[PDB]
Amino acid sequence: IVMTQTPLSLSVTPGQPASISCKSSQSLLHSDGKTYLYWYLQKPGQSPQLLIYEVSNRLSGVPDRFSGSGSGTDFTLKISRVETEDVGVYYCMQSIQVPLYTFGQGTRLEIKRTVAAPSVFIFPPSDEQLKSGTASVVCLLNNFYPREAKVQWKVDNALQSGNSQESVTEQDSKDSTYSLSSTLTLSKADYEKHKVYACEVTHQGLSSPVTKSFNRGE
Amino acid sequence: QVQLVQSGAEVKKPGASVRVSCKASGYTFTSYFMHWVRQAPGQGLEWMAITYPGGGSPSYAPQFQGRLTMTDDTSATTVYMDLSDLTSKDTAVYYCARGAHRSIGTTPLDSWGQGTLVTVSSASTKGPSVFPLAPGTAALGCLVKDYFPEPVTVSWNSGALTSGVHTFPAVLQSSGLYSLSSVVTVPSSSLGTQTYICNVNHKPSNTKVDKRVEP
Repeated sequence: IVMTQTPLSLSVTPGQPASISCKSSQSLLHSDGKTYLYWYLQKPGQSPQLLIYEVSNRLSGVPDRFSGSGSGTDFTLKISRVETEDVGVYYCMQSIQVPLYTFGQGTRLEIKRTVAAPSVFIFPPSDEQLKSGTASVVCLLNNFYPREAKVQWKVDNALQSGNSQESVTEQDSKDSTYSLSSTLTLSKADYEKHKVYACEVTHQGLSSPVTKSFNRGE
Repeated sequence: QVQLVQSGAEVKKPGASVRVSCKASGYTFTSYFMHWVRQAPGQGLEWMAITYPGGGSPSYAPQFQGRLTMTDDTSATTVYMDLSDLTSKDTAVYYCARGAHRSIGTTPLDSWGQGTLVTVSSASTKGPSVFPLAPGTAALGCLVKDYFPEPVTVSWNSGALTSGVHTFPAVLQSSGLYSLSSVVTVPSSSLGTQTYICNVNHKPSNTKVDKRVEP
């Protein structure tokens, strides 16, 4: 049994309602009216918490802006009015038959806000790190929305690929923005063979891609 | 009041086995099902196993290929998991969770332990190197590089500096060591007088480092 959640990510202006769907590959209706589909919310850094069980039953203490529905294969979790505490990952879970229980892949709920372009910064490797034989060049995109963004590393105007990793913060509770840091790694030898290190950023709030660069050695 | 208190984080090499325990209290231990669920970093929940204490025959999600055993000790009101033949696919937070009353059903899962991180890697425990990220608004920060395993925490100026701070999720490098950055934006005017120190704590290696970040 496969559960397919939709959408993968949902942005809601606060106070607006929200809908999350979970579709099962076969009916979860146990031959008794009970349908074995539950909903959990997991907030960042926390364990999951039960929201809805057996299709539509609200767990004890769950606020009544939450509800669930669905009778066999199509299930929906609905929030009357999205308070901002509701941000997180929602999982459906089916338990029709032991030991074949499964979870959906999760839908991420985020706060919708106005478009905000990244503020970009680039950091050379420190002299201290260079002494050890590797160079980390770090690019920072501060406080942007929406989440989707593209960082392109260029060394002497040659497009880099395969030598960087990035990660993204959770949505900031105050301004609903994201931040992203990309690390380009090379050996000290490779680092010292080039001049201009450049971070090229593509975001919806930027009419043209912003590039931040430096010449190695100031 | 239900409590589910799990044992502490584990580090294992590929091929090993890991045991995680969950001490339950506040209810009749033998009248509820118990579950194990795990979550690999940044991934979804995966249901693993279920039993009921004192006379249960546990059952296991089939993808564990028989590597997973669940047991319970009713006189200690504790449930255990043992996961053998570990690989890096098993790096995850492992959760114990109370299921339904035995007269109601197996699910839902109404109470959850705090989670136990198990890291499976050939890497050995190692504190980070901390390098400066040197700067009308200045960004500065610390690159916390080449540590193992997770987690690390970072503060700025002993916690007095919280506004503008972003500490990013760690990335797992091809070396098998982690690296993360923590940054803060400050007024460019303050760079001359204000001191900025990142306080990094890597409890797995018993390491605390302070790094002053200068222009």
